[PDB]
Amino acid sequence: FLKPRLVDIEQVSSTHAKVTLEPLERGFGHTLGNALRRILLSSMPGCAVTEVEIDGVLHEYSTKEGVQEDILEILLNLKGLAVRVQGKDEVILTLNKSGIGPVTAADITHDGDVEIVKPQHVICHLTDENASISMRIKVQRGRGYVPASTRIRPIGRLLVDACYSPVERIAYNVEAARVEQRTDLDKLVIEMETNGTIDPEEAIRRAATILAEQLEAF
Amino acid sequence: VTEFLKPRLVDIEQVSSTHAKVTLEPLERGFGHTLGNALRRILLSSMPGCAVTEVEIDGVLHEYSTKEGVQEDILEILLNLKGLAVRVQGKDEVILTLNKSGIGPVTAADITHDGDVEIVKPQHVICHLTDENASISMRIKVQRGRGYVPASTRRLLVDACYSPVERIAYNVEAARVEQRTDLDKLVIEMETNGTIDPEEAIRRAATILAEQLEAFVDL
Amino acid sequence: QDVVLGLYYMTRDCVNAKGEGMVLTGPKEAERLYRSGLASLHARVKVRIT
Amino acid sequence: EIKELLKLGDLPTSGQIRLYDGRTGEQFERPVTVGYMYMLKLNHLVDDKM
Amino acid sequence: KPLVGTGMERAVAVDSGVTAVAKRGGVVQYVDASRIVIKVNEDEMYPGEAGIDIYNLTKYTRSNQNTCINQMPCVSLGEPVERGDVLADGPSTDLGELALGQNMRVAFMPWNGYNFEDSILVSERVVQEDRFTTIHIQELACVSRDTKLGPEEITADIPNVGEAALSKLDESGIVYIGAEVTGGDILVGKVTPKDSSLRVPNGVSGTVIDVQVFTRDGVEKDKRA
Repeated sequence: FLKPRLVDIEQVSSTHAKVTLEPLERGFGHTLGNALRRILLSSMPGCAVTEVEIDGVLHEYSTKEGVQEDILEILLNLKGLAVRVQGKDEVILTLNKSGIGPVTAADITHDGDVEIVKPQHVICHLTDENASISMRIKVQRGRGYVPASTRIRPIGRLLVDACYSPVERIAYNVEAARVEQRTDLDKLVIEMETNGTIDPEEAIRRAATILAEQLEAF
Repeated sequence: VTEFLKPRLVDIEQVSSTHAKVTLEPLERGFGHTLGNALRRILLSSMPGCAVTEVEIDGVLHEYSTKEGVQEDILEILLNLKGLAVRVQGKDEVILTLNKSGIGPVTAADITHDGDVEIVKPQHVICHLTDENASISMRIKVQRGRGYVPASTRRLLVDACYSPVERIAYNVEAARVEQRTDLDKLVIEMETNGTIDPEEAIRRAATILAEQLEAFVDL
Repeated sequence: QDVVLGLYYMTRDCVNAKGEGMVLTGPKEAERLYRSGLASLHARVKVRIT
Repeated sequence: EIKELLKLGDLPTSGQIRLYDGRTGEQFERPVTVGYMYMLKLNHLVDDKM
Repeated sequence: KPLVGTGMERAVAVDSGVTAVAKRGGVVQYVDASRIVIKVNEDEMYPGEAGIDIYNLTKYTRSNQNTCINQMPCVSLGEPVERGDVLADGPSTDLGELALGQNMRVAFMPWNGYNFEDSILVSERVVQEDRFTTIHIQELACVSRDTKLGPEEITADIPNVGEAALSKLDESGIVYIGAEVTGGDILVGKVTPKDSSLRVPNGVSGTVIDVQVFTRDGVEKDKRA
């Protein structure tokens, strides 16, 4: 029984990459591909915005003078934000911005071990010469999908439906491997598409570790 | 964040031997199908074992033929040899002999022992004889392999059921821990040919799967 | 309207298969061959059934 | 015209593509119809009826 | 928007009245989340009383069927707009085009009986993306009628009830605008002359977005009013 190894990782784009596992025995390619795909799509750790506290906003069903978008749209945009806080498991971000122009995700005054992977992510559009926003964004790590209506306080805290899942689209492919003198050896190419907040090799290793831990019962 | 509900084998309750039925719970949401399908795919077509590969009977040279004094057909002889579950030691392939004469059944107990080769079901009937002059002697070749190799893929050719399993079929149903809403409950049903225990085959398949995920694991 | 469609697609035959001329030793062998992908669900084989 | 517009992309003209099973990882043994249908949400909500 | 339409979506969107359609063409001088100001062109500007025209959008408000009708702008700052083109998308409108649903990637196949007779099997991504999540604004009224044995009050002290249910109430007995009240919480604390306070109906959460107090001329006022 030959055992696979991570022999190639092609970072084709910023977000999506293509790892390669070889050599695989006949039949093990589809088994490993499907198991790793399901584990990656179901159980990968990620960071997501959980609670937002805008300054003059009481609830998500209101509007602020100066912005072109409702507060609910701002919460949706913050839900679609990718962040890679390194060491901690909970970080309170901060955003101050004024003047006419878009409020991009680069305007977040992130600390040292917090990395915004898509600075061009538009949050809201300020449309007034003298009008500023101030939101204390909260980011914390997790797993899976946790809606705001099921977790567990003041009248200014806006809970956001958090989606702790870096991956978006996992596709595997099984094709024949080019061994020097051997046949019936496949090659797995897990083409994964994250949002940039996780390494591909780290994701594959985490999926394999989770599968091994689940097999540890017997 | 990295914690998961570790399952534990609640019961390994057994129907009549080599028909164990294992159920482990509670799995995380979606892991029941992963574990069940991976274990089933490994147990089915990737498993070391020994099975009858080819057989030469002196009185025949064609699958659609017959020998006087043989109650069954050659196809039924091949079918009986397919179900001939055997266990072979370190030798990779041996040749057994089945010289037999006289009216009566031809059981697996009339095969030459040859030492290391051992039949797990000596009561397995292979042929039936109805004539005094019916002298049947075959050279059954058993070879070590993995999974199922049909005769159509590759001097009578017999399908080789190397894997000791005979029917493996999981079933994932709903289970709940004290508060959590949706979990899984893997229920594995396996029947083997008698050369291995089903609970032993489960841990064999788990070892085989776990050895694959050892070069890219976090230790 | 769905179980009948499943049982009609299952219990049906076309004149070809992944393996058609093979002769099986029982229903468990047929299920093992279908699941392992070595035989189509609409083969025309000879199974030994009690 | 629908088939020509399908040809304009890279999709098959028959409208049916190949789908693999999500959990078992093996293909459905027939081309299935996949496309973007405009589903609505009628306001017969279950929590307004329980 | 519907990917497959008929071309009459725009006519229904414009002619229904839910979309703030520009009266005179010009240049968007200032677009806010609650208003749009159009700098009318010199061609269409009258000699007297010319000025400009302001379109005050209708934000989150309750409709007849307890749905949420809320206009939002579909134009940008300093963008030329003509006469009779949409400026604010109404409820279920996408750039002046009647859009009553979401484009769903469907597959026609039996899936283990979960679409047995007429059922639909919906992926978890659909509820993760809040595609079919809808807002349902509903009102609750607490009329205080001066019955026998004396009139009623809306004071914030409720007998036989602890302070857990009275935490969200203010000193005037009404609930704060923005409170994330659930089923069974006190909204307006009303006491009859001997507790009949207005409570959220069971099984529905929510968020108080508006409180309106109408007082009969003769009752002085309350501090929340």
